[PDB]
Amino acid sequence: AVPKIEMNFLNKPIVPDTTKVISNFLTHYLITEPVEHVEIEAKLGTLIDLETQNRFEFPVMNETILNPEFNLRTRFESDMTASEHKYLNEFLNQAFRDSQKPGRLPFAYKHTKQVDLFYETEDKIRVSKNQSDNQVLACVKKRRVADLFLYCPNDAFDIRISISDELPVSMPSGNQQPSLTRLKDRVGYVHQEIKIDLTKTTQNDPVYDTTERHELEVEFGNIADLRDRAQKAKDGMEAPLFRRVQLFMDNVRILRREHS
Amino acid sequence: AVPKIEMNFLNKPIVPDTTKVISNFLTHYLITEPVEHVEIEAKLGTLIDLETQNRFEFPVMNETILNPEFNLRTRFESDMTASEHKYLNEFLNQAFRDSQKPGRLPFAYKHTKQVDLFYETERDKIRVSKNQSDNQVLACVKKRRVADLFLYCPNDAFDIRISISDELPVSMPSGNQQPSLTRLKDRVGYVHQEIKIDLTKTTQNDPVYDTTERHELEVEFGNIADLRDRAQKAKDGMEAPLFRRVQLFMDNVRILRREHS
Repeated sequence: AVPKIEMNFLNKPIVPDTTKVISNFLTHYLITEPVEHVEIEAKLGTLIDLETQNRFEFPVMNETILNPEFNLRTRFESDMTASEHKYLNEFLNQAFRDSQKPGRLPFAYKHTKQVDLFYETEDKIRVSKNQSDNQVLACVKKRRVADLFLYCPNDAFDIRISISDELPVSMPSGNQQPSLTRLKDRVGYVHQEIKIDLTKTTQNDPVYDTTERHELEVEFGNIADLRDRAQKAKDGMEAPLFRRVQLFMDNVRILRREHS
Repeated sequence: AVPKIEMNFLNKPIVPDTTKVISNFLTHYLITEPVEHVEIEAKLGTLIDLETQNRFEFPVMNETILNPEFNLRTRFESDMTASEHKYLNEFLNQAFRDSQKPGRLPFAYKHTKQVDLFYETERDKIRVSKNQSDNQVLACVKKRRVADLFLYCPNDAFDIRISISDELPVSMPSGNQQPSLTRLKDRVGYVHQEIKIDLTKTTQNDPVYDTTERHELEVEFGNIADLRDRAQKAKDGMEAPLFRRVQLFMDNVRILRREHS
């Protein structure tokens, strides 16, 4: 009853620093100082050095989590070229098809075309409706809680891990006009309750030409369960939280590395 | 054949950046421009910023491999404290005893007590290694540093240096020539899955200053030929067997590095 290979001389699952740090990060805003309507999402983009106004440069060789004291010195563009976006789009569709094979855990697909309306308050209230029948999908007030920035010198994309609060508020008055209106094309892939959204947003302006920004983000689709796992981590047993984070971050790594 | 969970949405093994960088680093000195008589060793220690003259500090929150440009403005100290060495020694002994349990892959144990004599050449030194007991010559080599990878570890008490060396075997020095330096070297070696972990005490002397014995812990590849073969496959496309080996290597390095009182 002896194995062929052991993963280490302890024959134990070892967790890298990256996973532990992100795990403690989430646990702080899941259990320690709880966010009532939390939204955890990692976005692909470029990290910008505020001094050079170009992509952040650091003498490192691997995926690196910066200290929060560097957040004040950098900026994060959540944008992406149409070419990069399409390349990721095709890759994901291929992965989607392969997951339909026998023995695989299937991908879920959901394509939405919706309108975002922003209303002033008495910060803004965001209202989401379908472009087709104008039925209200959601009406929230989003608050930025905390951010974790990952510099990725080996890839074409850096990553921002954001924690937010989507406070559900009532529909604004029927006579108030939206401050801003933007169309959004959202291609959502779901695998193991982990969400992968390809978002395409057209922005109109009274002066500038219309621009269309491209985004990709990975999101936890089961907050209640992630909360439960993070609870145990706070208690003592932190294995299921580590695995969930590791799975989350590994999906992120795959997408990030996917560039022409 | 529906499983409960998958490692990722690709259902394929995903290798982190660190393993990939280190693998490429090894491949460059095993296949691309092969160092002859190569010795791959990773030492726990302390990365020193030459400017601050203290331990390197970085606004990062995880294991970080430095660019090469830093190697000329930082230095490394492989010497740790005796209490740290003892703490690691006891930890390895328990891991040793646990690996003998049924179902596990056994540790191997090897404790050597040797003497290192250093002679001059015309520029490095020639190292002659002999046992203390029978005073029999074990090795006679000219060692040359070739390349270094530095891993800053802000969460642990130890940093990591991965060095590549040319350990050229040479002729024994002239019998009537005396050693320039003489030091005793106690070594406790553990071997698991052909990965060598060596605890080392080295007592030394000095004409002027009172000196002490230093303490070191290093991790080394057992079968250097197998590491070459895997690296050859990786260069030819199939990188998986090299990755698993480097992963296993670094994981063992991780465990020891995180072991501190």
